[PDB]
Amino acid sequence: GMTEYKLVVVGAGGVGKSALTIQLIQNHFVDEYDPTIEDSYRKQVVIDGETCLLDILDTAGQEEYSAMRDQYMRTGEGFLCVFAINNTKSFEDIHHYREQIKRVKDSEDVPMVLVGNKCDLPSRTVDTKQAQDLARSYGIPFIETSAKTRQGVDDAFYTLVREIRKHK
Amino acid sequence: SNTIRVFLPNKQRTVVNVRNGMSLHDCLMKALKVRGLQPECCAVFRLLHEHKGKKARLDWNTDAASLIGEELQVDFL
Ligand SMILES: Nc1nc2c(ncn2[C@@H]2O[C@H](COP(=O)(O)OP(=O)(O)NP(=O)(O)O)[C@@H](O)[C@H]2O)c(=O)[nH]1
Ligand SMILES: [Cl-]
Ligand SMILES: [Cl-]
Ligand SMILES: [Cl-]
Ligand SMILES: [Mg+2]
Repeated sequence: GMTEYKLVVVGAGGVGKSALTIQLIQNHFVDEYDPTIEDSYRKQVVIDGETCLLDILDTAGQEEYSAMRDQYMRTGEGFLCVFAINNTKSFEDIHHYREQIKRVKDSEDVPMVLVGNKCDLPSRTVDTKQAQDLARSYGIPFIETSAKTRQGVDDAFYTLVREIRKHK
Repeated sequence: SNTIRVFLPNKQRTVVNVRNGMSLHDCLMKALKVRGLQPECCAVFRLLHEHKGKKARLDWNTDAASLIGEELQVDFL
């Protein structure tokens, strides 16, 4: 890719950051839960007619490894802020992750997309209105995803790239 | 807990968990496959703690449990 974009995936443990990333990179769903300490990926993709080199920085949800997360966040240009639609604390903690981004980037003006993952599950407990209101409160897009079915995966990452372009 | 840090081709990085009975090949297979990397095309080295000696070329059958706490480099052959 000519244009390189540094994308950071953040959010609470277990919400599906790595499964989303692996669906983007390799079109495969991981059903195991292997907690991340640090993982980075490169993927070339055409987005809006531009050949893009995406650096995907997939971070730990476990706060024990937040020092490593912060090193990845400092290099990133845009952030996928992921919660799971069956974990209300992960949704509430989007505020924590946004505050971390503001702290590490020393800026309140950072490209961000809200992602509500695991939408294939039954008995969803974080409803669409809650999620859209939270995204609205920060002026950011909200994308529903399922890493299992691949629904929304490209839209989530491509929307973040578009947000970075807007910001540039 | 029991992990290995691995520097990968194309500026990528992973930290892998080690489970009982894993060779180095087994331990890195997922991380390589997701990134389109075939282990047969790669060299793996154990990075040292001092600069006097040479980084140690590893066999794919090295037991991953013997490498816990180390940093490795995977490079294209
Ligand atoms: N049904 C379903 N399961 C999912 C989905 N995304 C992830 N999972 C499952 O949820 C578990 C955790 O996924 P994972 O991607 O490891 O989450 P993570 O946010 O990267 N965890 P960590 O912060 O520890 O690195 C795995 O068992 C995975 O299969 C999804 O969209 N639907
Ligand atoms: Cl291409
Ligand atoms: Cl750490
Ligand atoms: Cl808005
Ligand atoms: Mg993960």
